[PDB]
Amino acid sequence: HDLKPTPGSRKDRKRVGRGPGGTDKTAGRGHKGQKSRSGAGKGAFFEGGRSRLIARLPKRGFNNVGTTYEV
Amino acid sequence: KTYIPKNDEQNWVVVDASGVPLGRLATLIASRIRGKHRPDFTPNMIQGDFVVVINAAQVALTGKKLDDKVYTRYTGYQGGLKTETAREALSKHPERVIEHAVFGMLPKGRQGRAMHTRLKVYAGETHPHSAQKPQVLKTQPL
Amino acid sequence: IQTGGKQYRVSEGDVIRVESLQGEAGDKVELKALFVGGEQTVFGEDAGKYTVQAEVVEHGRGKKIYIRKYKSGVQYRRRTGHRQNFTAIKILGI
Amino acid sequence: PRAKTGIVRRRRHKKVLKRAKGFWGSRSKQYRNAFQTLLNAATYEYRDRRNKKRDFRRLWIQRINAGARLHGMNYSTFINGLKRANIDLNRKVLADIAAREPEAFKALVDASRNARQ
Amino acid sequence: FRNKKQRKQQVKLRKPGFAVAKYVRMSPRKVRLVVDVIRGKSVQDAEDLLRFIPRSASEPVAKVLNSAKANALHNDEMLEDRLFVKEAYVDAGPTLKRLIPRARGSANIIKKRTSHITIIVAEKGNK
Amino acid sequence: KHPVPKKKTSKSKRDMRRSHHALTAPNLTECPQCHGKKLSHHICPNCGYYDGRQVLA
RNA sequence: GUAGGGGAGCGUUCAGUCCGCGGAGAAGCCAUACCGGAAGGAGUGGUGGAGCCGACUGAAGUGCGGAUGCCGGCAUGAGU
RNA sequence: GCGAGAGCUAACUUCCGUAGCCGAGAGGGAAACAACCCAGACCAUCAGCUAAGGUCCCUAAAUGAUCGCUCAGUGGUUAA
RNA sequence: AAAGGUGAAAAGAACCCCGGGAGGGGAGUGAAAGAGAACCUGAAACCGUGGACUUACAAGCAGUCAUGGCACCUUAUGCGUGUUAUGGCGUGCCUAUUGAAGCAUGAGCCGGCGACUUAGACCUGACGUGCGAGCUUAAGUUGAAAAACGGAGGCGGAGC
Ligand SMILES: [Mg+2]
Ligand SMILES: [Mg+2]
Ligand SMILES: [Mg+2]
Ligand SMILES: [Mg+2]
Ligand SMILES: [Mg+2]
Ligand SMILES: [Mg+2]
Ligand SMILES: [Mg+2]
Ligand SMILES: [Mg+2]
Ligand SMILES: [Mg+2]
Ligand SMILES: [Mg+2]
Ligand SMILES: [Mg+2]
Ligand SMILES: [Mg+2]
Ligand SMILES: [Mg+2]
Ligand SMILES: [Mg+2]
Ligand SMILES: [Mg+2]
Ligand SMILES: [Mg+2]
Ligand SMILES: [Mg+2]
Ligand SMILES: [Mg+2]
Ligand SMILES: [Mg+2]
Ligand SMILES: [Mg+2]
Ligand SMILES: [Mg+2]
Ligand SMILES: [Mg+2]
Ligand SMILES: [Mg+2]
Ligand SMILES: [Mg+2]
Ligand SMILES: [Mg+2]
Ligand SMILES: [Mg+2]
Ligand SMILES: [Mg+2]
Ligand SMILES: [Mg+2]
Ligand SMILES: [Mg+2]
Ligand SMILES: [Mg+2]
Ligand SMILES: [Mg+2]
Ligand SMILES: [Mg+2]
Repeated sequence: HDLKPTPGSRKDRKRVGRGPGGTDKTAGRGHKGQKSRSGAGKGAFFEGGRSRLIARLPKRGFNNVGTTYEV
Repeated sequence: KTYIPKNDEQNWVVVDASGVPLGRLATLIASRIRGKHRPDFTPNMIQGDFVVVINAAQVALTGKKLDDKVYTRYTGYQGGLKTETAREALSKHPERVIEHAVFGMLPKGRQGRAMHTRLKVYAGETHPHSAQKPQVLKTQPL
Repeated sequence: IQTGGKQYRVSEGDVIRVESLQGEAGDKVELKALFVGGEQTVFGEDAGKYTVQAEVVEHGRGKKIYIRKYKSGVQYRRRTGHRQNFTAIKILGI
Repeated sequence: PRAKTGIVRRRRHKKVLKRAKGFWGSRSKQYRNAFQTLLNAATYEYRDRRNKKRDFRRLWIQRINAGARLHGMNYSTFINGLKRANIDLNRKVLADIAAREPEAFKALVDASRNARQ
Repeated sequence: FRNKKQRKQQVKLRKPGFAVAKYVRMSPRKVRLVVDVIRGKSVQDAEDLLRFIPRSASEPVAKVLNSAKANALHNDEMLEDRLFVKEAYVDAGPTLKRLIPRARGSANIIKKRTSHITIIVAEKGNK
Repeated sequence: KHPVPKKKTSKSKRDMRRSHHALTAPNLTECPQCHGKKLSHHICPNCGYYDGRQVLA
């Protein structure tokens, strides 16, 4: 029981909600939005509705493995 | 801290309204009633003096007003909003003009209402309060 | 008879709390008058010469008060505590 | 491990209900109306602190105005001739002089007027 | 004394002039209505007034006034010809809930209030 | 149709309503014979005495 | 000062550990004008009848006025 | 408010531009009044000077001073 | 579906009292019946009895703040506490909004339950730590009121 933890080596988490202190309401989320919603999937490469840079671009070459040399 | 007094006295006067504009005598008396001339003045006490008005019959109203000056007394009843010229009310019952005036110039809460009573209104030069020995107040702006 | 803002009015011999004057249990503080605490009456520079003395009496954390604020519709509610530090002073007027 | 409110809520609540007394109907007895009543009460406390600072000032003023006028002076003229002869009195005190101390107010008057002309 | 426990040991509670109609099948407010006339009156008076009050709760109320007078004279050695109604009141019992059908499908919780009627008799003298 | 009350009523008014429901006390007298207590203009219930006897003891 | 990011902390339980209390009375509950910058926390008095406070550290089902929220109790409407 | 367009040199109108304000702004004023005029509230004070705006009574403060106007209650709502 | 608790032990209340009873008031047992079988604590809404101060010319988001009255004196005779009269002042809360007292949403009241979490030996960051051109194990094995072993693989090492 003697001991103690390194200053700054354990940060107490965030429990969002709970008071006006505090993170009132909303929970970081603001007012409405698709973001507002308890639901998975959005995701991360989903820009706009749209068509992505990702698929707007030239697929060059292919994929060979090969012998790779150890430095 | 600041000095809250105690209401002894009960002090009386005689405003002679003979030949004075209504509004003016109206505020002179309204003020003597409210109390504001009492340096020990106090806002939740009705310190003010008692005012006896004589000759409310012979008040001065500046023309043409008494032929223009309406008084509107609504009655609850449709076609109620009845009228009255200042000369009408004056020949009828003049203390109800003076009363009416002074009463717009006093607070409209529990107090003010109660203060009304500190007004004694007559006409000619006669009052029945000779027992109250009223101090003949004047007409100035001081 | 003023003292950190507030004027005062003393007769002779009494308490009066003011604010954080310096020293501890029984210094000896003195102030220049604006007005005669009684007889004959004199005022101003004609009465600065006439002064008063007054010995300290105590150091003080006064009676509690809270500072609460509110604005509707925002969730703006603020709650703080406060005590104003005063010094107690015994009047010994010249 | 689970941790019921157990106790805390009753605590918070009572706190409010003990602030909450003298209050007319439900206000003094149901939590929600109580705490609520107190939100507004908050507003009124804050403002009315500075406010009373105004109101008293008003009171002192009307008493002095009176005083002045009791001889022949205006408030404004008295107080101005009491700025002129530099008689740097608080006005709270001036009220005090005015209503509890007669002949003193008399002198302060004669002074202000002198310095005025 | 010292301990609460010691006081418990020593004293015991005696109830002077008191009796209790427990669990009586009548609504509080009704029964109060009778009882408001008993209170503070020459205890025999109460026996008479309670013969000519025409409400239903006259009788359980009177029953409890004889009990009190009884308990007051016997168990407490008091003075009949100076005994009176020091206290009287009633509060709620466990109210007795049953269903009534109504128009169409709806139903209803109808509550048969009970009453704890209670009188305290006493000695009334002026000096 | 179907008028209901707008707001729940207070303990205060409600008990100002009840302000009259207060029972009036039988104004009684003692009955010259058997000696219980009779209602004025009725039969003293114990004996049966209105001036001689009627309903019986 | 709204959404928002940042900073320091108050309380709840379970847990490791120490200080330690308790039938001359634990927790819980009830009253109050004390203390802390605030979450809060102490003093004493009445309740109760067998358990518990405090410090440091760890882990959370960890703080409710709202959701026409859920369970339960009791009010209004009504002596209608 | 100033710039323009669509409108009917209509709108608590709409679509741009531009400054400030409310939004997210309490305080005084404009009777009342998100936007307007003054002004950006770290606590305490029964302390003092000012801003816009005011100073017969309600309601703090000149029923002020001098040179005038209108007599119509204009003031206290419009035009050829 | 909701359902739990007398006491240490039934020693479970002979017996007298009002009542048909129910219920209670004694007694007697017990440490306690401030445990008596509607039997541990007994919060709050909610209903009542008594008492203080108040209230029948008054206009109100029910508060605030100032003063007077009356009352009380166990953190308590002063910055008092309870209550009150008179004054000034003052548009419930939440959510939703360009803008809410809103005649816009929600809700009878009080309890109690009620919502930003967990997993992966994934990703990327901030704080910290241990070794540091080096850093590290996983499955498992053995022991296990403890942990140690386990290089198989992982990350760094050079880009284009
Ligand atoms: Mg945060
Ligand atoms: Mg929302
Ligand atoms: Mg949106
Ligand atoms: Mg508001
Ligand atoms: Mg100021
Ligand atoms: Mg014994
Ligand atoms: Mg059917
Ligand atoms: Mg522990
Ligand atoms: Mg525990
Ligand atoms: Mg709820
Ligand atoms: Mg509804
Ligand atoms: Mg009826
Ligand atoms: Mg009806
Ligand atoms: Mg009917
Ligand atoms: Mg639009
Ligand atoms: Mg917005
Ligand atoms: Mg503003
Ligand atoms: Mg404004
Ligand atoms: Mg205003
Ligand atoms: Mg507007
Ligand atoms: Mg100016
Ligand atoms: Mg004035
Ligand atoms: Mg029995
Ligand atoms: Mg009462
Ligand atoms: Mg009247
Ligand atoms: Mg009255
Ligand atoms: Mg909310
Ligand atoms: Mg809208
Ligand atoms: Mg409404
Ligand atoms: Mg609504
Ligand atoms: Mg909607
Ligand atoms: Mg690192």
